[PDB]
Amino acid sequence: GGLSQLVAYGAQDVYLTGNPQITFFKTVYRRYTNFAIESIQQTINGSVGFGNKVSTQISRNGDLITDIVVEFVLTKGGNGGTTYYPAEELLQDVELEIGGQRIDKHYNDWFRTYDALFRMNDDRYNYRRMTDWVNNELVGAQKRFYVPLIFFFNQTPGLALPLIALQYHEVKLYFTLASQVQGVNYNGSSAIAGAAQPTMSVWVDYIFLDTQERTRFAQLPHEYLIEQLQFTGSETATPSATTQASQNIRLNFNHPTKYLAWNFNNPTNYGQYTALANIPGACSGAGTAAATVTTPDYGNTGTYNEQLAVLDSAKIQLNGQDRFATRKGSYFNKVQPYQSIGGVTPAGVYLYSFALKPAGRQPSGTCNFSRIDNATLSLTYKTCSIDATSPAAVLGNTETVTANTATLLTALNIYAKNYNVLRIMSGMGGLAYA
Amino acid sequence: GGLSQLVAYGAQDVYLTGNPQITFFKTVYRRYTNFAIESIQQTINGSVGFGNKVSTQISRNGDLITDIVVEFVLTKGGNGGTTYYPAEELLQDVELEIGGQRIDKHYNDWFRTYDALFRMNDDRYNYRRMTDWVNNELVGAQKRFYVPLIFFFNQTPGLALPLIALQYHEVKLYFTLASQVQGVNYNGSSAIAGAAQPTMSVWVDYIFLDTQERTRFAQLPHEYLIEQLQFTGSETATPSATTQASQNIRLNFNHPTKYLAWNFNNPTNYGQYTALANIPGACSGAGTAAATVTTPDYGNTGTYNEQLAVLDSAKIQLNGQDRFATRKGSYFNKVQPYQSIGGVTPAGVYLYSFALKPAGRQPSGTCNFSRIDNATLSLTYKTCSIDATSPAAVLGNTETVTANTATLLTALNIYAKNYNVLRIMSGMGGLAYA
Amino acid sequence: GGLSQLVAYGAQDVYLTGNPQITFFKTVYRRYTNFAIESIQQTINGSVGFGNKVSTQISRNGDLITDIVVEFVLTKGGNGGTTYYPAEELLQDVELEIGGQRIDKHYNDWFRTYDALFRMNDDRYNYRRMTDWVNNELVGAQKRFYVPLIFFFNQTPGLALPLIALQYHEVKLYFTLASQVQGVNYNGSSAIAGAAQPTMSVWVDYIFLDTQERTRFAQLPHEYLIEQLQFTGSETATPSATTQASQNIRLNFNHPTKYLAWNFNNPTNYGQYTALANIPGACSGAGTAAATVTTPDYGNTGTYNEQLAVLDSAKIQLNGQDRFATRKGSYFNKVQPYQSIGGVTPAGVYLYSFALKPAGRQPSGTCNFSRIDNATLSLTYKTCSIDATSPAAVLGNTETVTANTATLLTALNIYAKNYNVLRIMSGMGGLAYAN
Amino acid sequence: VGFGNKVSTQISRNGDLITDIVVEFVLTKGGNGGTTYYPAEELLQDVEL
Amino acid sequence: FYVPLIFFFNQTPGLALPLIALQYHEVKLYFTLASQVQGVNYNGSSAIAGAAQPTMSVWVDYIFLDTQERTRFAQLPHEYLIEQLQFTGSETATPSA
Amino acid sequence: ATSPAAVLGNTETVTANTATLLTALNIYAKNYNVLRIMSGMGGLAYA
Amino acid sequence: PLVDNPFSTYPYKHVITETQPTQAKNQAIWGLVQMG
Repeated sequence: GGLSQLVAYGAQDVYLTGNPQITFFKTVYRRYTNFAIESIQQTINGSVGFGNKVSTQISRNGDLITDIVVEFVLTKGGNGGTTYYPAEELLQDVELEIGGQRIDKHYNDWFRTYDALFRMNDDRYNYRRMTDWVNNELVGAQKRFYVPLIFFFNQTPGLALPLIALQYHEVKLYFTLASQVQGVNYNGSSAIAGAAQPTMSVWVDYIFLDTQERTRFAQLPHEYLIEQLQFTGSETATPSATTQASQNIRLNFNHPTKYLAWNFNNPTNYGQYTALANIPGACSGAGTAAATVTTPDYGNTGTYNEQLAVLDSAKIQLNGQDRFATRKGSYFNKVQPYQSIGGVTPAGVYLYSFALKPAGRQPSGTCNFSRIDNATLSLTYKTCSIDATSPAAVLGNTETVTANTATLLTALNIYAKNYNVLRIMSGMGGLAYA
Repeated sequence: GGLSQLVAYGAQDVYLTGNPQITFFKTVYRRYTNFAIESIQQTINGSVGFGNKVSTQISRNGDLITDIVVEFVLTKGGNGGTTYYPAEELLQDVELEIGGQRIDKHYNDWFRTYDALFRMNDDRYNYRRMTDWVNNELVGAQKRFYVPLIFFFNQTPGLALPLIALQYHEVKLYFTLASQVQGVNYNGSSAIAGAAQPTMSVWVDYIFLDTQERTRFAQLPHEYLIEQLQFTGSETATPSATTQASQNIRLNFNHPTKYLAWNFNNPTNYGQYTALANIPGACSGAGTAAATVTTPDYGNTGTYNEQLAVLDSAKIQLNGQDRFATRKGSYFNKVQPYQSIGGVTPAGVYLYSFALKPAGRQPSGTCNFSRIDNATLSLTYKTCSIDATSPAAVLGNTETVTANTATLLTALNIYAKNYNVLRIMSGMGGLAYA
Repeated sequence: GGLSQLVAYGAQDVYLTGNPQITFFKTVYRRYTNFAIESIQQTINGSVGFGNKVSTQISRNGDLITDIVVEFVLTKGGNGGTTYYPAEELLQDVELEIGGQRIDKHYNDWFRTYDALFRMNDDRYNYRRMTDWVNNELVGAQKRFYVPLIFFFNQTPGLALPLIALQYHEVKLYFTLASQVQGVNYNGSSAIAGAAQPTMSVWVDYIFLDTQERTRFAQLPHEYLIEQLQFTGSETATPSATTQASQNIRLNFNHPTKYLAWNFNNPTNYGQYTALANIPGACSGAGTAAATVTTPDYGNTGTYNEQLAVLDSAKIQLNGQDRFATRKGSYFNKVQPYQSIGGVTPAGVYLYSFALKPAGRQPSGTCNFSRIDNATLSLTYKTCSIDATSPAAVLGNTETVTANTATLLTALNIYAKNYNVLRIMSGMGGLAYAN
Repeated sequence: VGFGNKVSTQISRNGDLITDIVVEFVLTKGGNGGTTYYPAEELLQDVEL
Repeated sequence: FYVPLIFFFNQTPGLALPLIALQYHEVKLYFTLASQVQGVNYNGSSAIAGAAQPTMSVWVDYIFLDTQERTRFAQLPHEYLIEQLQFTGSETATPSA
Repeated sequence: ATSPAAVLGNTETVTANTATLLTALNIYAKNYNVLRIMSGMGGLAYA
Repeated sequence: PLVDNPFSTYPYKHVITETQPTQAKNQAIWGLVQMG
């Protein structure tokens, strides 16, 4: 029985159980402060509608804030398969400002990129359920969507923003709503007659602190090591059926960077990071007579089909020196996520981490671009000679080629997630570094 | 290369690497008390069978106990698609008693609710494999099921029950077996002629300690922070096709609570937390001419499609005051789990946490219901006007409505998980608070 | 609102928040040593090709090493559905050598068994994406595969191998490539005409330490607690329609062990741990006239249907004594990993843990086989009476029976994952324990 | 109690020391003479102390 | 039927198990009953229709000691030399014609 | 085995063709150990 | 921890002060209800 194993003891056990330090059969729980959480609706100023800019000022109902969820009500302008994360698309961007200072700013594409790299398993599925229609809903269906924000204070209570310690500074969220959302008010370039304007509401989760903790937050200075997103849009050295396009992109980045992330995309179709093709999930009508490689199956815009991705290879140069040996696009798409995050990244989305664990909150190695005169991302594209309308050509091809619909992925989005210091003192706050 | 990153050092990095305290590249593992684990079968008193009660005393074979699995052998009384988590359904409830004191109790519905909220990804899939037939098994098939228990000591080594320190008190498990199990001995209300009675066995995983640790457990007092389930069943306000029914349920709960959870269900059909409809998986024969929207596709009983959920909105009141602003049923179903657990919750199952992390062992904010003279859960139901037999109506509808078949969701189960302390001393013990 | 809860403080809150020790709203991150990670391509000696053995010396391109990823380029020799983790199958094994001493070794089957037990969810899927063709690719398709290694230093920075502290020892990786890979150069036993030889490249991720940290690593002695794989292949007592075959296998294992793992398989078909059958995915052509239960649907080689698994029940005997009561094979397939790992294990793969958390690095309980002179794995097989070509028989059967085709699972692989100590001193290193 | 069942007994303190133990079984013949062989012994598949 | 057990204490009073000296330990006998018994519920491989399930009763013969012997057993430590049975099953290297 | 002449008139080194039905082998060993009883509890001296 | 509540901790107080066989060392009796 179990005793027959305990008796099997000797020298090789000393390293494991001699002079024991711990047990596994008794947990010490740590007494904590007294607090409560409440979801409080914010007032949104400005007219809500497609393409409009609206904003909200966070109220002082509680002492600290964490989670923020933006609610939207959208309706279907067509049947299942016509939308793709439409609430994520709708929230074109969100800017976080404290005391008039920009702390951070996210874009719909960032939310898509972030999700592609950092969410997973049922978290990812539940996420999709909060931003899209995933049960084959039909035209006219109404749904409330919830878009969680991903600012540093929205990911951990550990970085809760001490609004209580910001007595003289207002905190605002500026939101841009997309001019168009696929399958909601537009179908490709065509407007959808009768489309409703979205209903919007912003909820902020407030932490109510008891007397001793509340007093300390209100009076003491604070420093937080927080995350920021750096982002610029670039034009892609568009692939050609005749050759391997190449490009050297100066990266206007600064600060200790945890990771870079990027994608190539068709700016017309939100979330399209791959070339279209006549294979079952790669285009509108794929597999039948009506198939076209000019329009995606929006409900299946994202894919793991690497052959439709357009990056052959890439490397990052620092001041002219390769930071690492050139690796294939597939490294950045499949391996980096394996090595550092543990989820699965869809084709067309790439990651390169400078951190051991980029998905966490503890710094684990950074590349400080504020000390790098010239940071450049070098890209080599695949030859776009594959006839996208022919599965034999799409599915039986080689490593270095892609579909001719790859020429549509003309946009390149390069992101860098970095660490800065948020300092709150004597009722004011903002960041230490520019 | 890598060296060119290390040199890119500046003021911004002081908060990450100035005055280094730790490294990432050298781990010292903690030495621990030597132990062994043995899985030992208990003798079941009473009589195993449908509708019968059985019980067992946990033998003092080892020193501490953790994991417990109840095994069942069930046979299929019909084909694939006729059962739904039948081993979970069969084990109607389990009561944990120490020295005659009730410590805790779980219910088949709780196991289902718990699962819906806290298990996830492949943990959830494997769980389903251990309680159901998921490979399209056919009538007459026989299978060994394993139902892990979910008492506080069955979740972590950290709460191992110090059976050795409880000499004066027996530890017993009482198990109620359901009178009927769908697809095993009954098909809806109809008994299945020739159905087999279940075979049952209870296994306990025992921890064998070394000399020094064993002695300390036997002689020292122990205080284990544990979690308990509180539960009562309620009738729902009759959902109606004519209006939005509402209900105010007194929250007859006590103790610091990590979270409340609830579901609405059809008491006839185990696991049915939503309405049925003529859309694939939403009823027997759904999607075709033979569809019956009053009979579920048992193998696909649950769903993530809220359109079939019955709760429009809800709030919790404490002493008549709002705890938080009214939020939609979809908030409790999708967002609370996102924000606090990270999994995906099936439609019809709702969660409201008071804890930052309700899925963990460590307390992180609680609602003390022993200090709320009159807590109430306020529920607003959807209008049940949708013709369940017409996919156009079922799938193209609005946020505030549901299926006419949602009026069958007459039962409501409200659960709460709280924190108590199990104290053991001088060979005896029990919970510190009632 | 939140305040009406906050204010309702009482006696039962004292054990949670009285004399508070921690908060959740002020995380202070630890300061750490500065470092950087760089991917370096290794030079592989020996011709890479099917059946060849090649090797590389880990280059001296940094101070510590962690991840190792082997890249391969394979070309489909047939259509979608004809391959199963072919890059995993291709890498037959990898042997880790330090100072000329064998430290560890992994096998293609182990990679499959390991994955079956320890990877999960989207990690498992992404893993599959890096070793197989998962988009219904067609013949002639070319893909680069990435097969990460699973040596102790490839799992955590904490066990990075200190090449910097091994100034006098070479560290080498020996790679054996399979003579055949299903759906790439062979289809069952038949060679595929025109099949290409694989391209291969080995990548090692190097850690560049700062000056103070590097110096300490270079000069100080180190002791690492590391995980090794023990493995031998055995003959499965032939399963049969007429009876319940049984077998007692003496286990030639040593060292503190976190867990045992095993599988039964058809050695012809990589990854086949279950019987073939005419049910969807269980054989080539299953569900139609061409269904043949002599060949698997390679793209769906594995399954979660225990009815096709051979093992009925098992126990482990130590020094002649039962270590635990005999449990069903399904207990070792589904419960063990539920309780100890948290993922899902496919049919035909079994686990028995001696550890509370076998998937981790912390030695949370071990069985020391160096103190167990007579360790035996005792196996009882199911009766192979079910006609694999008839779904009614395949799917409607009883707990103690399986497919007639389960008789083909003639190979048994038994693994043990144990803990040893890798000591490094004065520029050299090796293991503390031989047996 | 039944065929294939697993049962157990705890010996209570009904005296000071224990010696002989006899397990009684009541069985019927499912066929004629010549069909059984020490069936109560066969029935007692095992016993663990 | 009366099946005697053959554990060491079931063969001689000399090894009578002193239950009163075991104030903290239970003594249990676990039994496995055969799924089939020849000529009772099965005839070779064939089940016998209508076969009855067994009735079971376990009888233990106790020794009652007078005061001095009783006291010594409860109080004194004891060392019983006892028998144990070791057993494993094997596959027979089945002979052939 | 079906022919008494063959069954009963045979040699030392041979047996019945039906003897191949005896496919299971049971090996037992009876040994000594010591059952110690002290302070209300007991057990065997050797593993 | 453990603020001494008087109405909530009454059954736990009844279980802790309940009599148990805490004096059965070397005492030979025919009782002993499976004491641990």
